[PDB]
Amino acid sequence: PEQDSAVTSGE
Amino acid sequence: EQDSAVTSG
Amino acid sequence: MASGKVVKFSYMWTINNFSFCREEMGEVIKSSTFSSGANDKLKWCLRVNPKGLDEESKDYLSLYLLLVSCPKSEVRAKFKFSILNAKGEETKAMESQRAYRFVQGKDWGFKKFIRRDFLLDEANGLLPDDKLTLFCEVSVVQ
Amino acid sequence: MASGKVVKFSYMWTINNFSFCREEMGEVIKSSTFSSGANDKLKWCLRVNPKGLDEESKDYLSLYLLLVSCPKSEVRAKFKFSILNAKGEETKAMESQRAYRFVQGKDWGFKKFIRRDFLLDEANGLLPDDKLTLFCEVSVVQ
Repeated sequence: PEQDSAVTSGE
Repeated sequence: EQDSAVTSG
Repeated sequence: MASGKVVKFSYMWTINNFSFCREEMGEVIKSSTFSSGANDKLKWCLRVNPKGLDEESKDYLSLYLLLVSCPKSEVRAKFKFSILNAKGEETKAMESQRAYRFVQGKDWGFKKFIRRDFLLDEANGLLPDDKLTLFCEVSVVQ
Repeated sequence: MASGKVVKFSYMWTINNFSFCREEMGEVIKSSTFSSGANDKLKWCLRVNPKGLDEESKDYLSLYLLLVSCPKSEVRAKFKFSILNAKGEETKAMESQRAYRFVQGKDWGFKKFIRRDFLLDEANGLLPDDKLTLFCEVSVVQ
């Protein structure tokens, strides 16, 4: 868990 | 059918 | 009648003096604008949050691709972000796996792209000479 | 502070009416310009000879990458050329394996890229509706 793959828009 | 060699103009 | 355009491209962004950056949680760095596509009219940039965006991402750098401007109502694009390590290779790559729908002013990206302590740990070679080099490969749907 | 650059790019180029593009623009055909580098400052194009210009290449289409504008002294790049068939796949790919040195006005590529007899035969799927679609991927050494 050094990186998380979830993609989101600018929030 | 295709030649791999590379030349200038 | 012949027409052409750039449909896929990689942008290399280097942020100098990454340690001594003034930004805290929720503050942004924007890259310069880069172009692609018919008539060079797709305009893009990168947005990083060095110390995270919000509470969920306080321990992370957040990384986004922004569509600044475009002529039609949308651009569908896949994207991939990576880091250039000191040994000269791409690491820590993460891709959108499918295409995302971009509108002018919309970004898409990884709020939790990488942990700040991983990035700052000098056994990972990700900050050689305190320079952070990011890569963004963008592939536009035709 | 920070600075960035497009360092790899893929250009897709479509020549309509391939059978008589020689009739419409003669022996050479340059594409429109596409851009890379520091503040979109390298400008490139493709250069096609639909029939090769000597006795060894007369039976071939010749395909080159041209550096048209360069504020810099030089640039080193690797390239790859391929054809987009009607099914949508890349085919007939050939790559420079090493980088070559470009300056303003210089090109590099394949004098014998593909046989006109194979290409013009439309059962092969490379000229849907007499349109040829070329793909050129470029990677500029840093």
